[PDB]
Amino acid sequence: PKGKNAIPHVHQRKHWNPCSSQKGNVKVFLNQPAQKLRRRRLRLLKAKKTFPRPLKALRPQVNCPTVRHNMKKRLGRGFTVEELKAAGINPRFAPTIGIRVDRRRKNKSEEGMSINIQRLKTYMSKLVLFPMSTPAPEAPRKVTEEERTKNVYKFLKKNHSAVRFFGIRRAR
Amino acid sequence: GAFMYLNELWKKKSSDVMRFIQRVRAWEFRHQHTVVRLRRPTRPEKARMLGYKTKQGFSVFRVRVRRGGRKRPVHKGITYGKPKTSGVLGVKLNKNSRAIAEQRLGKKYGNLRVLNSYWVNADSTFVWYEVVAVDPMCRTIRRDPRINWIVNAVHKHREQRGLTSAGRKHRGLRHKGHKASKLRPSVRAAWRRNNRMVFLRKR
Amino acid sequence: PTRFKKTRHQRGSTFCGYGRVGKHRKHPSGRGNAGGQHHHRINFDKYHPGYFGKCGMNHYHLKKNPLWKPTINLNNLAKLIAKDEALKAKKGETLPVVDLLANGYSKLLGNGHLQTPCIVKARWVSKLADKKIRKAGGAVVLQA
Amino acid sequence: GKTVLTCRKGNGSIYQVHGHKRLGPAKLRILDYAERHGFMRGVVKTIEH
Amino acid sequence: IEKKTARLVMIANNVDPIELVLWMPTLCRANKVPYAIVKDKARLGDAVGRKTATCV
Amino acid sequence: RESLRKVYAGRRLRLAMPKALRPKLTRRRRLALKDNEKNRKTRRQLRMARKFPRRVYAVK
RNA sequence: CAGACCUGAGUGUGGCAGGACUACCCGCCGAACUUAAGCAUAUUACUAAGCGGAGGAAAAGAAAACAACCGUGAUUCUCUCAGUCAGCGGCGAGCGAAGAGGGAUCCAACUCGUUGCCGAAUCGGUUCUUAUAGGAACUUGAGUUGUGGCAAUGGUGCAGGAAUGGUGAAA
RNA sequence: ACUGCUUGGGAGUGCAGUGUCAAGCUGGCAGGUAUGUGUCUGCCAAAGUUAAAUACAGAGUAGGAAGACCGAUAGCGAACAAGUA
RNA sequence: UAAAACAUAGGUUUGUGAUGCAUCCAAGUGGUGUAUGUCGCAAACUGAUUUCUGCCCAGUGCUCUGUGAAGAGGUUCACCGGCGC
RNA sequence: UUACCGAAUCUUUGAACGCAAACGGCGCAUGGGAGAAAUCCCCGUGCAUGCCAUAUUUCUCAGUGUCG
Ligand SMILES: [Mg+2]
Ligand SMILES: [Mg+2]
Ligand SMILES: [Mg+2]
Ligand SMILES: [Mg+2]
Ligand SMILES: [Mg+2]
Ligand SMILES: [Mg+2]
Ligand SMILES: [Mg+2]
Ligand SMILES: [Mg+2]
Ligand SMILES: [Mg+2]
Ligand SMILES: [Mg+2]
Ligand SMILES: [Mg+2]
Ligand SMILES: [Mg+2]
Ligand SMILES: [Mg+2]
Ligand SMILES: [Mg+2]
Ligand SMILES: [Mg+2]
Ligand SMILES: [Mg+2]
Ligand SMILES: [Mg+2]
Ligand SMILES: [Mg+2]
Ligand SMILES: [Mg+2]
Ligand SMILES: [Mg+2]
Ligand SMILES: [Mg+2]
Repeated sequence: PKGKNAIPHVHQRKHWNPCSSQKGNVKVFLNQPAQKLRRRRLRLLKAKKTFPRPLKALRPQVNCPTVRHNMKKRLGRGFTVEELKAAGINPRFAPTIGIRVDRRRKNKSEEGMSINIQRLKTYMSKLVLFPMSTPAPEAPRKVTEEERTKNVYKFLKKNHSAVRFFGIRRAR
Repeated sequence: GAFMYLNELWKKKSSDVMRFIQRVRAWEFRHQHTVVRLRRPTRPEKARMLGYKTKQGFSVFRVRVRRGGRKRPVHKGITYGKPKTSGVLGVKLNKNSRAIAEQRLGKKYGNLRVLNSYWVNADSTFVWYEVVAVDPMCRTIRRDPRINWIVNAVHKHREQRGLTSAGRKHRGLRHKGHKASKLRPSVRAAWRRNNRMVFLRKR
Repeated sequence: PTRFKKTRHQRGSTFCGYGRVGKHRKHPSGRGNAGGQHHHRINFDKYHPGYFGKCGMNHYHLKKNPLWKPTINLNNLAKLIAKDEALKAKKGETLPVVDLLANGYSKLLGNGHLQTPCIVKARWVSKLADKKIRKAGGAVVLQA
Repeated sequence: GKTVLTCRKGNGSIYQVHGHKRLGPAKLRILDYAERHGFMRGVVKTIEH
Repeated sequence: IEKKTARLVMIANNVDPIELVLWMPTLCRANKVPYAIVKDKARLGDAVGRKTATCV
Repeated sequence: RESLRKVYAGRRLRLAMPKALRPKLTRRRRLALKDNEKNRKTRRQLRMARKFPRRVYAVK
């Protein structure tokens, strides 16, 4: 630390390094490419092994959690019992025909619900069962209307302040 | 619902009747070996929760354990190096007493495979946990779908590896989520995972 | 490249630029930031003035996802509007509509001189953005 | 410091009683019923060092 | 006992953990089922052809 | 050995066989659960696997 | 009192345990050097050594999880979150994660106890069927001090394949 | 509660010891600042199994593929009857 | 460095009646003096004998003589719990 | 002869386990062998501890435990 240099915080004061003395804590990726093939061989080794069957089972369209991501629409982890019911599928039958199930999910909103019942209902059309014997909103463009009058900020800020000082306006 | 009666009768350990029964036992158990096999559990309803079944190849053992904290076995009680690492009497074993009783038993009798243990009694000096060892090579065990996992070699000494419910307790695994992230595959696994110096191949 | 190190230049010059006197040692001062409050005091105080101390309220278990409010200025809404779509945008006519969550922005700060109207569609707005955006004949429409 | 000799005698190593040639404990007869309800005559046989 | 279909019950006197049956007399007293304690689980045993019976 | 495998042939005596003649594998292959007892499944599972067999399928 | 049970022995019988390996992995144990320009908390490090245990991986795992969302949904791993306007800290040296997100993996889930309805339907052994069948008869032997069920395969036969090997080119 | 270790975990992250010791007729646990209280949200602990993706940081078995590596004072201690003399 | 030191006998002093004294041990119905028992044991000082060990107890050392209250609770205040002399 | 692998062979030991052990020692029981005027001698197998199961034609028992 002589000079303008930023204060360094290089956390390497543990014996991560491998020397005569230590078996180090190191994770190199030298086998990264080999693994990429291994998986690649193995997924291909698997799809060949189960030819008719889709490489990956049907999954729900779920909402992402926080405000940072609730706009995002990731693939989920198996359908709700209520979704499988509404699609008319049997929930313990569903996995056997390649539909993932998830007992834990709740359909908190009719939106994600109905996006999925359509999804299973769409999947069951495409499905061919050998006998034993992501949608989202978009907008175009429009003339501004009543929007030109109202300031959305004092609208935004009332509604924010309404919550923000809601506890402090009770005591008053 | 006989279990429901026998389970809440034992929830009143402090009741003077249950306090009397327990009294006579702890007396009775003091005059017995540190390990004692039972033809039956003292707590049939509790042993059965933990997977005991009155079947061939299930056997129960009452393993005694001295209570109180560990005294760290340094010579003459002296400790070397830093003052923090001093302290003989007050540092405690970082291991459960159901664990230590499951481990005493499973080490004495490698013939068997402990399934669980439960608290049985505890006088001033001792605690008694009755372990439910399974015998891996009893045919009844080998052939029962509910239990024959224990036969698989992966569980040879589950208890010594802290896999039993007691050994998961002190191992912190009674907590999912943010209360056991530093702990979670294992404290060791958590350590590798955080202390590794990953070198991405192209960085 | 080892070729280029001045290790390789001063092969032959006995002290590798460390000096005949005042020899190149090890840790002539301490490891790392040692003596930040002592013999390197003049150094942190000159360069890293705020380095020592505590300044504010703690926020135990900070969750930055809830806090995520990235901003785009009025002056930068051409980045989102298609240049082709944006071609004719009279304030009294039809306007390009610009969802900002789609484009990864949350608040709308009202910086420079917007002059081409747009119906910006965003979670938050500045006092000056919704005003400017209206005066241009556009309109923010609140979303979440 | 280093272990005091008073403390080392407690190891009782070199510091144990000899007693190879000791005759055994020199005690009274076991408190028999005969002691408690009569007497036992024993003749002294030999006085040893 | 609980269904009170029982019209007499015979708790055994001795039991390995009396806890198994310790509650039972209070439970018959509550359902107002007649009950009796009797000397040995071995006798309820042979009476039922089992080598021991905690109850009958 | 060909005439003691003959003396102890048949299930009834195969447990009584001298263990020099008993099929040595590894200590583990012998102590491991056999498929005969390995593939055992509880009667409920047995039924809930018949009721929902891994029916084959494709997706056009 | 004959036995009966309970408790406990002694043999016979059939088994297992102990050792090795221990890179990785699981449990406990547990330093100091070092760093802090001294040094005790700290750091090294929840490391080394020490003890005990597994397996081909292990451990983990099916929510007493996160979030606070338009909500997600076992575990492990990974990239990132993040050397962090988190946090710990002689708030010093230093230490330092988690949710989310992309992904790998994933036709991944189940079982008891309990509850309720039954109540030996169970198990072990014997014999038996070309079979120590998930079959059958038989057994007081264990088991109602609660096995088990319900709801919340074995025997024999053929083939192909794959895989290993064996063979096999030009000039 | 106390103690002790532990943790980024901060009026407690996990744990252990000891004391104490619930609830399930406004249940219980989590909701990262203690307390009492009221809402709401997720969960349902103290029993069990469980592949794959992961480790092999001084292992083995049987093979294989390599190298901008070393080139006999180098590379493993060991290119050799080397953990040998 | 064979002494003048250590030992030594002799002297004194201290602890101590086994629930003991000294004392080992990580730990125990563990260990040593102790297979002992005050003519013993453990601890110290002095250093044969003869002779004598005066004065000082100031210092130092040794010895001896949970329950209430407030609070919504966390909590807080209060009362009881080996020293000094 | 080479290569491989199924059948075996695998001495003394070693966890080492019948008891020991600077002893190539010594047992008890079981069967064999040679042999010999049986005693000796060689050999095979069993014989450690702990624990679980079992006594399947249900072994023998012990307790001023409980009763009858
Ligand atoms: Mg020069
Ligand atoms: Mg220079
Ligand atoms: Mg120089
Ligand atoms: Mg210099
Ligand atoms: Mg100088
Ligand atoms: Mg800060
Ligand atoms: Mg071992
Ligand atoms: Mg230092
Ligand atoms: Mg180690
Ligand atoms: Mg596992
Ligand atoms: Mg597991
Ligand atoms: Mg998850
Ligand atoms: Mg650390
Ligand atoms: Mg049951
Ligand atoms: Mg620490
Ligand atoms: Mg529960
Ligand atoms: Mg060389
Ligand atoms: Mg002298
Ligand atoms: Mg004198
Ligand atoms: Mg004097
Ligand atoms: Mg031997």
